[PDB]
Amino acid sequence: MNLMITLLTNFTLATLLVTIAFWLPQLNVYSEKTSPDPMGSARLPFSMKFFLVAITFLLFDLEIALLLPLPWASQTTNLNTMLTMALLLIFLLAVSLAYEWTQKGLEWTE
Amino acid sequence: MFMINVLTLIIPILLAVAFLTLVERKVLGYMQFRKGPNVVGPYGLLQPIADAIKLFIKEPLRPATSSISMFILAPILALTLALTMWIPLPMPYPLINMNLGVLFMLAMSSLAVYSILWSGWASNSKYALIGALRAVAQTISYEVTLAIILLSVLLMNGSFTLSTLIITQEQVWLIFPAWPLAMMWFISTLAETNRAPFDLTEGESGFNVEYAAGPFALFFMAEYANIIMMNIFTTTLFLGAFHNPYMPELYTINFTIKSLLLSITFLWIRASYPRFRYDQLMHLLWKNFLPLTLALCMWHVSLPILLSSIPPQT
Amino acid sequence: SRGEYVVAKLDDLINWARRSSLWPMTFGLACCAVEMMHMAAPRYDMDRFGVVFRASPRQSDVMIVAGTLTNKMAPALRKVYDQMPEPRYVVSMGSCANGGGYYHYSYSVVRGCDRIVPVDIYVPGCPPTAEALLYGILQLQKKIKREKRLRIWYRR
Amino acid sequence: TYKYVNLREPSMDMKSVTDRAAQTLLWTELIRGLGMTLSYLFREPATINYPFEKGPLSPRFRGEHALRRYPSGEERCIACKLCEAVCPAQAITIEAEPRADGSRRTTRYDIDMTKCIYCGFCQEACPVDAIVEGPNFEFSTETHEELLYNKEKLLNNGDKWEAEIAANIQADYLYR
Amino acid sequence: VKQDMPPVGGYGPIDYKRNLPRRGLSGYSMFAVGIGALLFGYW
Ligand SMILES: CCCCCCCCCCCCCCCCCC(=O)OC[C@H](COP(=O)([O-])OCC[N+](C)(C)C)OC(=O)CCCCCCCCCCCCCCCCC
Ligand SMILES: CCCCCCCCCCCCCCCCCC(=O)OC[C@H](COP(=O)(O)OCCN)OC(=O)CCCCCCCCCCCCCCCCC
Ligand SMILES: CCCCCCCCCCCCCCCCCC(=O)OC[C@H](COP(=O)(O)OCCN)OC(=O)CCCCCCCCCCCCCCCCC
Ligand SMILES: CCCCCCCCCCC1=C(C)C(=O)C(OC)=C(OC)C1=O
Ligand code: SF4
Ligand code: SF4
Ligand code: SF4
Repeated sequence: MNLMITLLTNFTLATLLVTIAFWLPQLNVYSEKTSPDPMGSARLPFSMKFFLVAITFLLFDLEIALLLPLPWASQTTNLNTMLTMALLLIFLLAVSLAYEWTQKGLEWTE
Repeated sequence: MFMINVLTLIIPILLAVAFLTLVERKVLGYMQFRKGPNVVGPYGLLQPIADAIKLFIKEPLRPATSSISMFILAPILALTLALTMWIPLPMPYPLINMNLGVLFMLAMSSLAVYSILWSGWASNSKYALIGALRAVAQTISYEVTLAIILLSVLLMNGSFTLSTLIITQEQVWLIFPAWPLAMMWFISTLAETNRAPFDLTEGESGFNVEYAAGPFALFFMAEYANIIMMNIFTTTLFLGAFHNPYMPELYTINFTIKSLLLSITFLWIRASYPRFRYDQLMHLLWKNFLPLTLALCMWHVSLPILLSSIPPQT
Repeated sequence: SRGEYVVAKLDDLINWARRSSLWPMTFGLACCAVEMMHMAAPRYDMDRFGVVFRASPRQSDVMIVAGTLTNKMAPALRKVYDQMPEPRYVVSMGSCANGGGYYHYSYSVVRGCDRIVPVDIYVPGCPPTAEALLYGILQLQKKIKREKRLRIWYRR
Repeated sequence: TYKYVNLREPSMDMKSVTDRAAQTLLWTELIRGLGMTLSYLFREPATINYPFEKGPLSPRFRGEHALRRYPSGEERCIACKLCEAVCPAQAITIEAEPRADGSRRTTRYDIDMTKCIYCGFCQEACPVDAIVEGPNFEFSTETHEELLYNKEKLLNNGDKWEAEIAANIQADYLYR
Repeated sequence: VKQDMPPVGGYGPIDYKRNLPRRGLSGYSMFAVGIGALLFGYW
């Protein structure tokens, strides 16, 4: 409830400052501007490499999502299994990184 | 009474972001063998006020946006997420004392890339969109080492509670057992905030060049709120101060001095280095920081077990 | 009256804020760029006046035309001036920006940047010294100090 | 008579290899650069307080033009048009005639300060020290034609600045 | 005659080479200090 009050106050201050920044120089009557880019009119060229680094982020972020309950997982009484599976998840993130490395997936954005 | 506490959080945030600009211009002046602003106020103390009044009455660029709605929502989201990262910060007491304050901060900083993405697509320039996509890819790249370094540290905490992180560091700073985590963490916070040597939005046109000067000042102040916030979070995380529960202002003065020195360390790093080329900081993340971060993540998993130093849950 | 006093104080406020936070877009055309860089160098240091070093052209307050404007770059100067948000000002630095200068009778040189853009301060020299350029920027600040936007608005 | 920049083959023993690995992992040269920037943080800056403090000049300095006079009030310029013949930018326009006492004096002495390249060939062409390029550099205008000087403006600049111009010439005429 | 000239013995010597003075600890000592800080923190 205090969190909802705080989020509403932060959103209200942000929307207030955005409205002030968008409508305080609109009160000025400066001039109407006509004004008739490195690319001239060319279509946005797709690059496969930005999409590859975004998907690699998503996959390692899913592996991070698996890794996130470890500070609570260390409190278990099955510590040998917990330690084996923790090292195994970090090792599979490392093996995903190594396969992304050695098949030139981390190249020209290395 | 709680709303008074919310305003005494968020209004000094805006004032400290206002005067961080002056401190940056002065410290970068004296490191560049010149002075900084000292004409506008006494010792330049009215330079942020003058510059804010200048930017808020500067003409709008009045651009053609693909979306009006995302062109409005990108500064709103940037400012809101810049202000909500402060509310679990224990200093010595958080505003919102939540059990998962670390994970909340990690999530709300993961949501900050939509400001860059929506502001880049709202600009009709394809070059601004490409620069926005490069900034987003940089930021989500360094989020990986944020999450894993933060996890490896909190394996010594025992929980995601930020207030417990003061209790963790009563005998020693946590920079002593985790200085490689601390230095990769510090460079990853440097690369999250598009901060030099990782500022490719000023290397040769960024994502927000199509806004008016008012909303550009709002993006700028959200970015500096993120800078001060990540320095405070780094100070809580590795340089945790002494806390007397009968004298909380001792902790407040101590973490405030450490966070100021760390923000000035950001200022001093941008006054010292050339930029990375974009593939070079991708090389710095994916091929340097992430193997070390996985190795130290294995190490900080297995190390409380081999030393019998698993921290308490509660 | 009271409204006259209020628009006087508000003009003083907005003129203080605009002159005390001038942001230049410098056209580094020719030799005057070097002396602009000396006006930014630590001896003179424009940044202590609030005059930042290399603002981007979409957020700059003054356009310092520092060097020869050739005919091949006259529409580029005009396009950058058209992209500047108001209040925009133009400082003409040195003789080629002022009146063509040493290349006045050339086939390829715009005889002064005032044929392309409106010019507020003419800084003479070949090159004018960085102290003379800083003098011209302070004279531009005094020109902004005596602007009467809200007072003329209240009288219109 | 020459030297080889960057022709050092680095040592591959475990001492030097561990030194380079400690430099790579522990960022020693980055701390070196931070230390040099920190060392400038505590130096006094080189910033003078303009307008109250001025940059250093010399009596040879070539600033704003002036027409000079003799120590009797008579102007030195005897209309010989050497300054506009040597003028590399053709900034000087001179028309002359004999005045009412028959002296060879100008009736037009224009200097376009926006053609002028401030090289001072006119003051060294001048055989009577009439035109000088004086010490003033703070004469920026708000209008272009305020830099199109006629004879009246140049004579007023000479009357205004003669107390300084004469002492600069007194300092420098033995080098000329 | 009076002229801008060097003095009677000439000017003194002027340094013109590189002087990067080789400061800091060895690699062995720096890794030893860092590992010692790790061991102190772990203890
Ligand atoms: C939180 C408080 C502050 C924390 C400290 C930070 C303050 C100082 C910051 C200085 C300014 C930095 C600006 C940005 C610099 C970015 C560039 C950079 O540094 O890149 C990182 C560089 C990148 O490498 P590189 O690019 O220099 O080298 C070339 C790389 N290859 C070969 C791939 C082309 O180094 C690292 O990634 C190291 C990170 C930290 C490593 C910590 C290792 C700890 C010890 C492990 C064990 C070693 C001993 C052997 C085994 C012993 C077993 C018992
Ligand atoms: C947590 C704390 C945060 C603190 C943040 C701020 C720090 C710096 C504060 C300011 C320090 C002092 C600045 C003084 C500036 C100079 C003011 C002045 O004298 O202006 C003179 C001007 C013209 O006066 P005139 O009469 O014409 O002069 C001729 C005299 N023969 O007259 C005028 O311009 C009119 C009068 C203007 C006065 C303005 C004074 C400064 C306003 C600052 C506002 C914010 C202050 C902090 C607010 C929170 C704390 C209270
Ligand atoms: C374009 C749209 C506008 C964009 C700008 C604005 C939106 C973005 C910025 C704001 C983001 C809102 C985040 C809301 C939830 C945050 C997570 C959260 O609640 O964590 C805190 C805490 C968890 O910790 P814990 O201590 O375990 O719980 C208390 C138990 N003692 O949990 C609690 O303390 C629980 C408190 C009660 C539950 C709070 C629920 C809030 C309302 C629902 C979400 C509203 C926002 C929807 C849009 C989000 C962004 C898309
Ligand atoms: C609620 C409004 C608070 C004041 C606005 C933010 C604080 C003032 C910052 C001004 C500023 C400075 C000094 C500045 O140097 C700068 O350029 C890099 C900006 O970005 C455009 C700025 O916005
Ligand atoms: S006015 Fe003269 S010195 Fe200046 S840029 Fe032009 S040619 Fe070079
Ligand atoms: S200084 Fe040179 S360019 Fe100027 S008027 Fe004299 S001779 Fe002509
Ligand atoms: S100023 Fe000197 S050189 Fe020029 S016409 Fe007069 S006397 Fe001759």
